[PDB]
Amino acid sequence: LGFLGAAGSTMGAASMTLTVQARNLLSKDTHWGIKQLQARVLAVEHYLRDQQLLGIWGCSGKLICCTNVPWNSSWSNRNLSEIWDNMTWLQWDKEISNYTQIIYGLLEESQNQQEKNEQDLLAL
Amino acid sequence: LGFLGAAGSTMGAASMTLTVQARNLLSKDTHWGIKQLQARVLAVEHYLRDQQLLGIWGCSGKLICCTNVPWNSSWSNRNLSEIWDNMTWLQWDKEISNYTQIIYGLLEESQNQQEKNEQDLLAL
Amino acid sequence: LGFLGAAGSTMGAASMTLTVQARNLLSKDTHWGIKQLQARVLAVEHYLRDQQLLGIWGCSGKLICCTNVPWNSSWSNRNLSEIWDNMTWLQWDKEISNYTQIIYGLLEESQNQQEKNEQDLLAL
Amino acid sequence: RLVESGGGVVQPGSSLRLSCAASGFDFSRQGMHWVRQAPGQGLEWVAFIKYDGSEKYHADSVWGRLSISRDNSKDTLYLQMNSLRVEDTATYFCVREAGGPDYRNGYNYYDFYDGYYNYHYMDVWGKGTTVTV
Amino acid sequence: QSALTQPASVSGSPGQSITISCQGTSNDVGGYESVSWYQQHPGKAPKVVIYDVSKRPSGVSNRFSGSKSGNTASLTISGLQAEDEGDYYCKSLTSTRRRVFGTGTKLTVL
Amino acid sequence: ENLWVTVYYGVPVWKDAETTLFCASDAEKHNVWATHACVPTDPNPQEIHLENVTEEFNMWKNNMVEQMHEDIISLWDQSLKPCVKLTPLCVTLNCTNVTNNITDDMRGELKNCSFNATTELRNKRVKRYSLFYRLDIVQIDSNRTKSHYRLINCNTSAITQACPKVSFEPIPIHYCAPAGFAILKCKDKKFNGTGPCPSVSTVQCTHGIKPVVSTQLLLNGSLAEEEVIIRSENITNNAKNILVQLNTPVQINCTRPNNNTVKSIRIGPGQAFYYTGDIIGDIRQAHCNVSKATWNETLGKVVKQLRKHFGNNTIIRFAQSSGGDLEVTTHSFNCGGEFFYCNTSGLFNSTWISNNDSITLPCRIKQIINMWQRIGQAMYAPPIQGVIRCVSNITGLILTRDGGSTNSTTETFRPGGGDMRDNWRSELYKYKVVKIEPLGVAPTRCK
Amino acid sequence: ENLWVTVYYGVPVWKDAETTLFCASDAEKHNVWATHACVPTDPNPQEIHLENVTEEFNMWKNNMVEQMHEDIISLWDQSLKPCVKLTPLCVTLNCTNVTNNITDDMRGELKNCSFNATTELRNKRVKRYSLFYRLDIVQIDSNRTKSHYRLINCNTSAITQACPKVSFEPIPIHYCAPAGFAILKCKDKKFNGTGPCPSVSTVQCTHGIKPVVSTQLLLNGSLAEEEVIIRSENITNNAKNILVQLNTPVQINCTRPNNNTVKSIRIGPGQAFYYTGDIIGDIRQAHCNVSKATWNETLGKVVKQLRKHFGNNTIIRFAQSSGGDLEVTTHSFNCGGEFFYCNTSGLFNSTWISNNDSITLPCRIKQIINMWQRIGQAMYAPPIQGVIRCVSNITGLILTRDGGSTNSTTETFRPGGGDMRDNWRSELYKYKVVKIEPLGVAPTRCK
Amino acid sequence: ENLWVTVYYGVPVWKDAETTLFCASDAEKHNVWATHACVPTDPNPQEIHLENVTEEFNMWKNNMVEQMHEDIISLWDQSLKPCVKLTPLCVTLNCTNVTNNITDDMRGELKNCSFNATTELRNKRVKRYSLFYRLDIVQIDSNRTKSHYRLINCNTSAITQACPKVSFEPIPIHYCAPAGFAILKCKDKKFNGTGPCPSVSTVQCTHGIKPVVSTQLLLNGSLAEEEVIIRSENITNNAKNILVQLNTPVQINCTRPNNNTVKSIRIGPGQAFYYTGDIIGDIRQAHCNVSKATWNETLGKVVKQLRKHFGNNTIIRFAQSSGGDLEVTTHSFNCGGEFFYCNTSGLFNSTWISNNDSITLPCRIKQIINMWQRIGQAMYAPPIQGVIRCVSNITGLILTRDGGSTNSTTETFRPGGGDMRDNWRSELYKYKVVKIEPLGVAPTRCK
Ligand SMILES: *[C@@H]1O[C@H](CO)[C@@H](O[C@@H]2O[C@H](CO)[C@@H](O[C@@H]3O[C@H](CO[C@H]4O[C@H](CO)[C@@H](O)[C@H](O)[C@@H]4O)[C@@H](O)[C@H](O[C@H]4O[C@H](CO)[C@@H](O)[C@H](O)[C@@H]4O)[C@@H]3O)[C@H](O)[C@H]2NC(C)=O)[C@H](O)[C@H]1NC(C)=O
Ligand SMILES: *[C@@H]1O[C@H](CO)[C@@H](O)[C@H](O)[C@H]1NC(C)=O
Ligand SMILES: *[C@@H]1O[C@H](CO)[C@@H](O)[C@H](O)[C@H]1NC(C)=O
Repeated sequence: LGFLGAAGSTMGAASMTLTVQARNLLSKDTHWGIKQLQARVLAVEHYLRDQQLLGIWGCSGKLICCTNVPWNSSWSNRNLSEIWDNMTWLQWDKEISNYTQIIYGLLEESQNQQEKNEQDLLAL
Repeated sequence: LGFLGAAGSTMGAASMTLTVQARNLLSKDTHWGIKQLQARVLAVEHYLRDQQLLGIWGCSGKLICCTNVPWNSSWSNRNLSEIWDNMTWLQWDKEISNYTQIIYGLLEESQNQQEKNEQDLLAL
Repeated sequence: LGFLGAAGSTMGAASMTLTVQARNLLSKDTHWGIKQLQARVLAVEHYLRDQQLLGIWGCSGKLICCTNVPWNSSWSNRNLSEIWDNMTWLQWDKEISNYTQIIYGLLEESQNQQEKNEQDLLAL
Repeated sequence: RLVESGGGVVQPGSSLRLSCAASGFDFSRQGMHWVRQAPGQGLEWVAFIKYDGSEKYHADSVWGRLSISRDNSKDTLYLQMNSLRVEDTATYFCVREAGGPDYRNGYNYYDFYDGYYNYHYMDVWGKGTTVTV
Repeated sequence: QSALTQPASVSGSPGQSITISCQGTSNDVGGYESVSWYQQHPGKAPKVVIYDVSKRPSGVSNRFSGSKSGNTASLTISGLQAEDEGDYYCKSLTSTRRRVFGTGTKLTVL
Repeated sequence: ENLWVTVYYGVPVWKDAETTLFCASDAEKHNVWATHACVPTDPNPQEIHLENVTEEFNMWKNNMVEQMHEDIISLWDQSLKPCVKLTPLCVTLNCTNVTNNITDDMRGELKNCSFNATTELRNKRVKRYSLFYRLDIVQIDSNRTKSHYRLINCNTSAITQACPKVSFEPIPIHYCAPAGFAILKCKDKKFNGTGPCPSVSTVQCTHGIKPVVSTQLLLNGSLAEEEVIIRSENITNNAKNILVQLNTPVQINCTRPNNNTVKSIRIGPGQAFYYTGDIIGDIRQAHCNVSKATWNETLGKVVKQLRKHFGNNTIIRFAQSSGGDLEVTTHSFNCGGEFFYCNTSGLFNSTWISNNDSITLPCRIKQIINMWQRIGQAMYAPPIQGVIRCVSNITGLILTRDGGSTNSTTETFRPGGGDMRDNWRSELYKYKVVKIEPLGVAPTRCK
Repeated sequence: ENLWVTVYYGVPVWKDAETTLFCASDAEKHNVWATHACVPTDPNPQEIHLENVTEEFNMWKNNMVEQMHEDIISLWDQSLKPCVKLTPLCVTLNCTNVTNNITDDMRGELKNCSFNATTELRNKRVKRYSLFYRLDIVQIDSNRTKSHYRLINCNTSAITQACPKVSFEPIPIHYCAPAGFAILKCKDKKFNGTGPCPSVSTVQCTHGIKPVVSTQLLLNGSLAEEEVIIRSENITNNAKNILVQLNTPVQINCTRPNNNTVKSIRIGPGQAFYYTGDIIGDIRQAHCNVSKATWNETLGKVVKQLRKHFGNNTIIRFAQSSGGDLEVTTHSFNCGGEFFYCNTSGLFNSTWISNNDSITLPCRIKQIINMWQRIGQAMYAPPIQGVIRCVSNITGLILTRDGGSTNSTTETFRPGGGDMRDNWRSELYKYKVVKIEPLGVAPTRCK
Repeated sequence: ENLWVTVYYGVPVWKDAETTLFCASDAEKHNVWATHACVPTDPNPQEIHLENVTEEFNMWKNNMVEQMHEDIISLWDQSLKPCVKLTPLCVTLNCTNVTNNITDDMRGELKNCSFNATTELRNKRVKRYSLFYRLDIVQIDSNRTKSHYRLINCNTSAITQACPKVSFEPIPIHYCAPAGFAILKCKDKKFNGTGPCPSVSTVQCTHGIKPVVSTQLLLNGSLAEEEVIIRSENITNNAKNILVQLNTPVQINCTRPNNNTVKSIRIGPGQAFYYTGDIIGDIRQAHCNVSKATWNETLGKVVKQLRKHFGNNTIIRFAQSSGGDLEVTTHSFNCGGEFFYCNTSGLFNSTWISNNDSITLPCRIKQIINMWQRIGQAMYAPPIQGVIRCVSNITGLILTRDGGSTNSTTETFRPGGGDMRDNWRSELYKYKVVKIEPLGVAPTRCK
């Protein structure tokens, strides 16, 4: 498989080759010179926002995360046997898009903010 | 508290809003497009410089890092309870300002040369 | 020693200055404003590409990467003592320059898939 | 500097050809005239030619028999005279027409291929040559 | 195309003011301001005395003047000198674009 | 036993997005599009091999059209700017008839005209002549001489032109996405905007598109491969145009059969001007040919498709346009740098019903030209020496329906299209752009 | 029981810093400053109060104003750069003073001038005429001719103006810090711009500031809420300007009571020019009205504040400025695109002691105006068709304290100090810009 | 053999690279190269000696030269763009002699030109005159009075030049690498062009290089520390020039020994023109004084060096150049804005074999100068008041070999070469630019 090779496939199957997706995130007084600088800056800021967020969540260097934040029932009407095995990522994201911010906020507050406090308290 | 709302908080109290503070560090007939690009580029450079420093100190992805670098009493006239419970970060930074460069050097050198040696030793 | 102070030293000796070299990677509509932006932006892109490679390899935050991937015997007519004690980095790079892409590909696929597959297998 | 040549003595019914060598001026940008004066008589205009050869004008009294022509390269004016009459005996003269640029609205004005306009009077006369029939 | 009419001769004493007339038509003298006068020394080609009704070329003194009214034009010679003696002629341009001369006037200084 | 929130990075998810695409050249040095800033690209396609994702997208929603349009105009100004202004030529122009064996239907088309002109010195003016086409010359005073004219645009923005080396060759430009973005190409050879595309393959770079600009019959574009497709923003809206993409090319042979001379003068300090000189041989009208079979029978395919939007046993008529400015009234194209206007009288005339012989259209030549969409600028078209002949491929029609019809019959269509953008809408109809969103969340079980 | 210094990050630390701000537009026809190139504002950039924070900053050491100055100028030029130049009009003018029943105060103020002009064709020299204000022309040579005049700036940088559709309304613009930066705002009411502020909050963006251009009065700004505040870098340095922020708005009503008719011509290729033709009605002097009582009370408050700063039970007097040209002696302001130069000496013809009635200020109108603080430019103000009436409030005053060791009494205050950068000081005195430094260092017990 | 790969980050590896270096400077207001925008220089560059490193790099194939070339040319125009055009002066000049005591070398060198000048009003012209050097004036017509002349380039691209305010001092500019790049420097003084350099160090910025333009001799450049060095790409290829670096300066004193005045006219709206006025004192030709003994030693040393790569029993002749236009027959240089075209035949009229008193070289002065690389642009040097005494150091030569000889003997060398890239070859020979490549493969024993 190449880039987006499993975009329409099963979420589980599509998780097998995430490395290509990561690689494709990174790469004269006329307007073309201007557009090239603007585009390069855009690509960089977007990339960095994701990296900063992964940092906050404690996922630096990971393609696959793990957390101490439980899943809410309001976020799903399906079992894992339906989500990972019987549908695509495009559909999944469309269906739970309303929770993007709550999930991210919970991960921030409950994961690294709390673990870091606990680690300081385990210093001695 | 909001962004930079921790400015009057004590160093300890402020340690609870660090994720917020970090999150908010990131975002044709006129010459304004150029200054706009400069602003975005510089924001990136400042961000990356600090991130590299944190990474080289072994803090990639960490809001707070415990290290192995001891220090002279000549750099402080206070106990930890005053430093963490009474003082704010703004005052603190002023109080120890002249030791900043020294400590940054020590944090990198005293940790990486030693971690490297451990990795070689740990090979067998 | 400063930047490239160890450039002519053996690869082993020079490992003690890797931090030093890292420090040197990071820092109007007439012919100067645009040129400065082009230089700054590209410096950032080069930086980030290397960081992404280190990240996909599981080297985020590491001065030294360590993997379970062996290299090809066809790439070397030398033992480790000769490589580390009787050669420098400029010489070494020339000696193995045609295998750069091969090894990067091997490192990425081999370790990225093994580490994430184990993460899921060992999740509980 | 206008120098007539070709004058001589001919019999009635004959033809003669005059030429006028010239120098001192951009002949090619200036018009020319032939004028004749019979002994004991006044001046008679014969013909005018524009510098580029685009327009030619002849006196009624010489029509058919006389023809004006020019050669810009030769810097030379010519008069072709046919079927000569005794009435055509005269001194013939090569005359440069006065001219230059019209001055209007603080600018000078030229004719095609930077030609000089006709100031409307004679300036330079040659010595003249006698044609006797 | 006819000649312009000029007096056969004019004369006067040294210092006398005299006038040489020229009679044309509506197609020339009364047609444009393109009139002129010439002085012909006997035996020589003539020189311009006047052009454009009343203008002198460089080298001609202010004793030489003139005017034009309707179809009649004239040359005025003030302060008449023996050196002025010669044949005087008028010239004009025509609608046919032909050039026409007058009959000429003989000048005698007494 | 419960589920936990897990973040996955490198997730293959699309988001609708807008950004710009880069100019990618492939294989005289510089043209409006052959811009000096343009980056040669990789000729190798980047396919995803018809990955089985269905996506719905359409024309008239596609912002890439707007970018092509704006980029082209910007590029025109960039190549037009460093050239000689023709302002010094806005003088009274003295005109009479050209008298060179003129054919009767060409009488009045050409004017022999004189004027005064500037030169090397600023205190000197000279007399100069040239030949002009009638369409651009306007009379200034009936009260005065019937020979006094001015150039059509001397009372508005200056007309400028030089840079004769530069051409107007519509060199195809490829467009590429920035990292973080992807372009979705529809591989359905029989689609319309009336539903989703079942087969999409994304790319990083598109194929090249030639910036050919036409007013009525689109030339040298993408031809349909399987059938004729008629597309419209609103199929029942009389205010919308109709795009007809033919699957049959029609060859058209155009000419200006008049042997020209190009002369030039100096206007000022290194300021050269070129103009039409002596035409030799007879004076003849410019014209274009198609065969009857490749036009008349081809339109029957168009009609079969029109009938899919209209009802059965419906009569369809073709007719000439209602008029308006020359820019919309006639067919127009550029060739050799010259601007040709053609009356499609022989193309849109017949009526279709339920139940070697060529067509020649007359053409005219224009030199003082505004931009299709703006009059704040004007350009002059330089002359071409000798005789020019051009052969082009008709790939589609832009038609306009009349204001309804009585009881769904005798539906009449005329040549139309007043939007310069139609020239790219017709090429970009296969593409959509999205952003890559690598982060996402799903339930799972771990620590 | 020992300590090590550890790493902290996300730390709330500020540093004084200098950078630029982004233009943010609030709620089309382009305005000279409220340009198309300006990103819409945050509808609610909610500030946060800072608990237990006191901070110092110093207006006049504040570079936010310098940035505003450079930007207001660059935009002024970006807008005017493509306008028609008046250079073609630098001809001799034959001027007289024909007026229709002009009053006495106005005698000699208007001039009736005729001149030679061009049209779109270079050969059509025509006669034109227009009316001018006296201030705009000079006799090229009185000795050669009584009526020979020329425009005042034809012997220096070209006078330029067109772009009649440009709005000069001082539409407020907000400015926003870049990422990595923030602006601290002072919420105190009794605060002067220099020194500590005990009540602060942080914002990303400032409030909107109207780019008002004025020379003596500070119009259309933010009024003090409680008390008159007088600000100076050095309050006893009479070489410096004094900023007075009033806590009382004072309304002023300005007019040009003459129904002027505007005519236009073409000079060259779309080179339109606009000017006053005749004037409907008779001729009256322009003027501004204020309430006498309001002004008197306004000064009484200012006088009390001045005493607080200087001596007790002392004498304060006012006077007009000590000469200079209109730009420094009158109150210069714009409304509708026209400029006014009002005589304000009547606002200062008073003394104060230790123990319907209105004021009319006569005004002058000028059309050829040089640049704010430059002599390399000249601009022509087009006329406004009809009669203009404008109403605005006085927010503050610019005072000059005259010198002399007059035993700390009978101090004289004058208008003056018409430096644009000092006007904006009245709006940004409440802000500080800092860089955010998230990286912290501190000891603790761990290893 | 049971080994695995590690990767080290921060590896000291170089790659050849071509990037932009930026203008670095210590700081009158307007200089051509020391422009408004240039970045302050590092007061303490850190030169780091590299132990155990030999690095090979080129001369003449070094793109740093190309970078300076493109920037100096582009900048020349950008800095000198906003100048008064001299187009208005392209009228016929009525030329007569100079009313002064003129020496025999100066006969025919100056002309007194009279013409009708344009004034700031469109209704007026005036009688004016100015003095010009013969080199810039051409006869308009032998056919007409042989007293009418024109400026040499009025029949081609317009001459533009004013900007008396701009400094032409050749202020050295430092060039700095962007992060991720490094500049390598060669300290081996004995290197002969391209080959391995055993003594190297690295820098962040180069030293400053003075932008001195010359056609023959190298003035105020880098001097050799020990001995004269001759370098070329190929010693037998006479299509290449020769770079000679001297180890001693030769002092040269140049003058234009006439006390000049300056007159000026306002042509248009601030469109001032300055020109040569009369001369105070008598009229004498320009010249340069080169020490004979020093020069003799200089070429003797050159010969000693020529003999290292060429053999003995060869007589080396130094000769004047063979011909070409002025720029390649004279030594061109700029002295405080003055442009000298000196005859150096006096420096190259001798032989050398294998077995004070100055040279008063005559010079000419020229004012209408084409850009060194093209003729589409030209400038009129402003006049300079007073008398100039220009003193400089000859630090090198550019020589051309008269290649082709019988029996490889009795060689002749001449001065020359107007290619600006050759004037930076010496200064830049020491530098190379590389990219930093921080990742390297590190085979070892860990898992
Ligand atoms: C102090 O601050 C106050 C606000 O708090 C300002 O008040 C008004 O400001 C506006 C803008 O400067 C004044 O002028 C108005 O301009 C409009 C422009 O719109 C278009 O149409 C005109 C047609 O002539 C074109 O020239 C222009 O290019 C645009 O295309 C006019 O349309 C306005 O006139 C109409 O509306 C007003 C009501 O707003 C009616 O009274 C009119 O009869 C007419 O229908 C108008 O000319 C406006 O006059 C100011 N009002 C007052 C009372 O002053 C102050 O200007 C500001 N003062 C200073 C010195 O800064
Ligand atoms: C010196 O010249 C020799 C012979 O051409 C060449 O091989 C060598 O590389 C040159 N060295 C340098 C530093 O130019
Ligand atoms: C020339 O003479 C020098 C000594 O002055 C000697 O070293 C060199 O080898 C000789 N060269 C030749 C070609 O003979």
